[PDB]
Amino acid sequence: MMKGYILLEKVNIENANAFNNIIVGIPAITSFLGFARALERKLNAKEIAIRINGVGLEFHEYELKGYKNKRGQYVTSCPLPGSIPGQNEKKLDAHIMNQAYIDLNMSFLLEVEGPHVDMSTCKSIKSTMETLRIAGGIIRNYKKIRLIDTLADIPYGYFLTLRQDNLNDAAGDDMLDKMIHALQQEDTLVPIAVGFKALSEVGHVEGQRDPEKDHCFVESIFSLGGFECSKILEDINSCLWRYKTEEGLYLCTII
Amino acid sequence: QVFFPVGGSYHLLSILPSTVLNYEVSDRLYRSKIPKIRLRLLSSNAAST
DNA sequence: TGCTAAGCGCACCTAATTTCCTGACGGCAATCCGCAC
DNA sequence: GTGCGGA
RNA sequence: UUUAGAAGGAUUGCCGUCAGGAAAUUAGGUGCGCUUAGCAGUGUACCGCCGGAGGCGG
Repeated sequence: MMKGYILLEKVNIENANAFNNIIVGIPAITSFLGFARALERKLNAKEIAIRINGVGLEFHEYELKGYKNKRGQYVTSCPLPGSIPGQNEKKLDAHIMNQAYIDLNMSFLLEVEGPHVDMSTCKSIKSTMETLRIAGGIIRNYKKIRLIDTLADIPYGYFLTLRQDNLNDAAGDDMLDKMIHALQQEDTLVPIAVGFKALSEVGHVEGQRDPEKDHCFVESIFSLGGFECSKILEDINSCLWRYKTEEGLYLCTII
Repeated sequence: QVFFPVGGSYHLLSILPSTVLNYEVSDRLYRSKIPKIRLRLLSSNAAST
């Protein structure tokens, strides 16, 4: 019954997950969209009807936990492991698996659709964001939660957008060769993770987190992305990530 | 195990990593100039496990 | 509390050659493995 | 509470 | 309802000895800065006076 835009401005996230089996860097888009969905689910239990249908991701600064060597390469750092459940839980030294962590400052543009979208909604989002996480990281501080109307009320930064056309129109003989060639031609693009693909059928197995839902075994899928500034942008709708679900595919796309 | 919204409800998804894809990114990046990172956290005994 | 309005700021040509750039010794010890018997 | 088994 | 949920990297330390940068030079020709104006704005406020602080006379 009404539609608007809410901006979450300059949020500090400390120690967010940065490993997706072929990528070390920016976290996957599904974590940010799940943060938006978790905020939606927590606002609807306080009897405040709202629906978040699109999120835009803006970047201001980053820091990867580690250091840069003299040759210009990164060496990651991980915390010291503690007690882990299993057969060797009573030991003093535990195992070291594969992990990576990142630090971010970002801003979020949320498209909300509900019966009322005033500043009391902004106060409720301010009261409901001090009990949530982004990726697996904690929120130290935010600056201000406010409503926006046009492109000129947005702070300066660089947004992330999908560039699937630059991947389907390149090289050949397999998709990974297209990925490597497209990354060698234009140097301002990054590989990102954009959702999941099925590896089995839907059913019920033993050992689930919730034993009353449907279950599928999945694999992560990867695509290409790029950065555009906030003063060279056309429309709000061309930087908003949304959910899309086919049969066997769970994705995140910019229509 | 994570949740994913499918049409008014949710699906529970268990993610399994790919072993063959990890072997082919590393071979095809040893002879290339795009930025890359080497992870040196897994030992020999834990790899056999 | 006031302190100007207009225009413009070159055309040429060049920027050196030689010789060489060290010999030694060394660069840590500890720990980070599930599973079937 | 042991010892195996690879790169 | 986020590749979910958890984590102490620690202690110690002698970089040192020696030394020749060096020789030669041509920066040169030309040239219109320039038409107008009131230091004004008011150019600054003095003695008192009772009161005791607070208020009018010249």
